[PDB]
Amino acid sequence: VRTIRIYQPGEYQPGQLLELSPEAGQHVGVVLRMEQGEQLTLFNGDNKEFTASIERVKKKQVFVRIASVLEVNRESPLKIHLAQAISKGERMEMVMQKSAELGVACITPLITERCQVKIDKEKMAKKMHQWLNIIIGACEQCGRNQIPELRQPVYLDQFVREAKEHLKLILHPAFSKTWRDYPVQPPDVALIIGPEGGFSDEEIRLTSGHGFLPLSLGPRVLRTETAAITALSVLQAAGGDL
Amino acid sequence: PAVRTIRIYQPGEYQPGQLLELSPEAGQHVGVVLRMEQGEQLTLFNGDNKEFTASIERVKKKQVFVRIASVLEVNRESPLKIHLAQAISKGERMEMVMQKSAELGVACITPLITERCQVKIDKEKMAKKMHQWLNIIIGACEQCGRNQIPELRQPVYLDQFVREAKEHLKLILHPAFSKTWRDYPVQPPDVALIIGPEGGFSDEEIRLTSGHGFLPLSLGPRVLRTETAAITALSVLQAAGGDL
Repeated sequence: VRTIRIYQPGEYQPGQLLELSPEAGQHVGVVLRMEQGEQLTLFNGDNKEFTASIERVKKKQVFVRIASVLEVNRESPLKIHLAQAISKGERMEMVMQKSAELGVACITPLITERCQVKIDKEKMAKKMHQWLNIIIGACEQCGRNQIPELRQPVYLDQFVREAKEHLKLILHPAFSKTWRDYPVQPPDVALIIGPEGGFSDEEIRLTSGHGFLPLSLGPRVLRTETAAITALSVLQAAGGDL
Repeated sequence: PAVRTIRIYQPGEYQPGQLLELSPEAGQHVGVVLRMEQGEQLTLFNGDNKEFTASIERVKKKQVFVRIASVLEVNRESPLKIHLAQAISKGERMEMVMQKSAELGVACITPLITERCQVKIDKEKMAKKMHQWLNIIIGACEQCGRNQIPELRQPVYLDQFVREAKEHLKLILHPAFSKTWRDYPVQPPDVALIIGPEGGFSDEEIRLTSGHGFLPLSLGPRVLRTETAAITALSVLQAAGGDL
């Protein structure tokens, strides 16, 4: 039967009593209605799985005893840094969930010329929190024991100037280049996915001038969220662990 | 800056200069949902890889009359014909699979009933789901540029599906003795792909699938949601043997 996986950051060790975070204790004690003696698999984000037993439960307050730890790595050797354009109507929540399932290593929300997002500092902080919770849930579900880094949103110019990945790709139709044209292999790859409206000529000159090379994915127009799934699948199959 | 032309599926054969009253469903979509006005352009397509450049000549309530200006043969189908058999699931996961598999160029889709599916659908509810799923596929072809509609097959149980499958390559997403895409001849003409429910397949089902030549495929060490698995598998298969 399926074990219960719970993300719980910290430096706890076998033998210790641990009080779960309010988020973990809400999940375990309130949502799942778990009781004394039941087993959990905690992971702290460092590719470790901790087997733990529930010692005491009071609503969201859950204390557990750490029994043992095992190194368990389900990360791809190809570390993909996805820069995903934020635009109104495009399903960023799906990208966050599925990119985590597909092993993405780092996610940067991206603001480009043709994105339609209206900037609000308070709205963005709430979205960033919701997206991080979605990523965490996806890691609980899919078995990843490291959480992808979710970086603060940046504009395209900052992203391309600062990218240090060894291969740098952008979903774009120029020259009809495919996976056959690239050596996709570890250590890493940066991937820019733009909004439905694409990139301006000036943005294309900027990305090309910083070493981003275009990647097409077939003759059919993919929704922004489908493009993320498809691009990560293709990259992981080509040079990662699919 | 350029706006992409709205695409609308209308069956039939048409000639330049003809006036077409859109079907009531398409007239509702164009006149009411999209609020399009006289003079605006549309690209109709007929499911047989023809695109009809048209303009709105008259909008009378929800009746939309369009003038066909020109016809162009345009095919955006993959040379690898994938037949996806997707196990039925709770919630609205199937609606997502219908939309995205169409975008990924799937040739044929069969809703699959297997032993470990979480759900049961009565016959009248299944008829409604099949109508809704066809409309999602048509909408996805309008969005993605396919001018041919994937075949949506009637739901069947796993034993019927494996008995009838005649595709040259037959794959099932299952971990036991799995191999990756690199170990299979993913190439035209066609491939049958079984995606089961989250709970997997019984030993007897695997005896049935393997006895009919379905070979086990893996897609990495992380457990994918069923809807993610469908779209990941289609992407990998289209890249390996199709037009990605």
